[PDB]
Amino acid sequence: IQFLRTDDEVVLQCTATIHKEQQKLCLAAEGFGNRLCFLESTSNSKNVPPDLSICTFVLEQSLSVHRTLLYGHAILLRHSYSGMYLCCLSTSKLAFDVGLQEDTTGEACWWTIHPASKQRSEGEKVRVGDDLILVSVSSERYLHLSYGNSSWHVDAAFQQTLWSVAPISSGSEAAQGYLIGGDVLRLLHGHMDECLTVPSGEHGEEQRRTVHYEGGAVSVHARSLWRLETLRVAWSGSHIRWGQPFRLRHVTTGKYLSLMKNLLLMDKEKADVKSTAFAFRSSKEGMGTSEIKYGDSICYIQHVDTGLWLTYQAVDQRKAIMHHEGHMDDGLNLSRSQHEESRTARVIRSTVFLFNRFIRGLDALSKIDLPIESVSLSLQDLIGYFHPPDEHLEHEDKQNRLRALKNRQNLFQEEGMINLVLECIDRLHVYSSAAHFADVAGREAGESWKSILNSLYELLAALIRG
Ligand SMILES: [Cl-]
Repeated sequence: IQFLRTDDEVVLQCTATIHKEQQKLCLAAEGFGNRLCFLESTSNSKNVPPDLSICTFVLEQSLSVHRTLLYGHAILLRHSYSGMYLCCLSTSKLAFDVGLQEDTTGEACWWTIHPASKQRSEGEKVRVGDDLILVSVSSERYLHLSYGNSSWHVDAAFQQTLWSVAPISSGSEAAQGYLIGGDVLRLLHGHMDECLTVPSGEHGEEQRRTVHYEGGAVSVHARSLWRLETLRVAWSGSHIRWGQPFRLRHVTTGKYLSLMKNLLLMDKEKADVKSTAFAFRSSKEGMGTSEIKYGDSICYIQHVDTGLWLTYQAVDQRKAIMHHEGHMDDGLNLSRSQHEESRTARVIRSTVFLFNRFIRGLDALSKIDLPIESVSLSLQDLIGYFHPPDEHLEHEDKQNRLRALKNRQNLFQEEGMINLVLECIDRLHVYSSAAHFADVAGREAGESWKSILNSLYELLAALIRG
């Protein structure tokens, strides 16, 4: 019998009917270059890793119209992946869109939580696994599941939907300094000043699939970051314990470490459990108990189905391999990502995915998925992400912004983002004018041609300034 408290992380699931069968869908959002919520499916986890990291929300506040949630309370839900708040938007006949926004002033980001049956009443504690009803303070509409364009989406409507709150992590009970599921980290041979990583971004996607240990500067770059993802939905943000199975997702490429018997990163669609499940071991011989400490624990990675140890091949850069014995100095030292670099790494991966789409759509025009709107909003968010701190800020706020900015520029540059922006610009410069682009790509494309180009130049300037 457990209760929800503020600083708890949850996923919000509703039941939908797909292929004539009941399935649980998680509320999700991305937030980078798109604000609208969508639904993420949790099925076939034995063959395809669910993507919990976009579904995960933190119960930031809970107030009467760490504190225990009560029925009738208004709550503020921070999306973990982006840092923005779930809200009832003022766009969409009588439904509003639901999505993320930065600003929590006003009522739009607040939701009152209500019993699904007479089994609960106003002012009682909300239990883990009670079905909730959520109502928008600003619009009086329910957070709602709707069926539209042969597809399920989330809106705010005057029809109810029941949401289950699955507990993920309970921030009030995370031991600080310990490995928790969903964490973004680096895996180091401390004595060697080396970390687990993949080839740099001057290599093509295929080459980027191979895994090795590398010393020097890469230990502060995006491509050494991995997210540890447990096999569970409920309590997927618990303390990680020795021998507990997980997957390791490479943040920069979005791919999953897998055993073929070579090591190779795989698309989520090929990332089955026998081939991708690993565990930490302390030797080679609810939240639950905290057991693996950042910095201090020496960790050995084992492939679960084979029992083989993740190790290195001595140079006769050390390739990463699996072997039944490995090396006496295999032991991995774990280091937790800062929130800044982790977010920048993710932002880079969405940008590269979206801009590659845009480039392919441009190439297909000259020989369609051409996401003009998302590219427009991506670029405005990226320009905001590189905004110089306003001269009116306090000293410490300014210094802090400037340090973050240098880190953001460095991570972007090292992933090749300057060349990517330059390729977008070259593809757009093939057109003589906005009207010429419109003739080929449509009126809406033509009316964003100049604005997209100006934002790409502005972004480029931000990527190299002092
Ligand atoms: Cl990720």
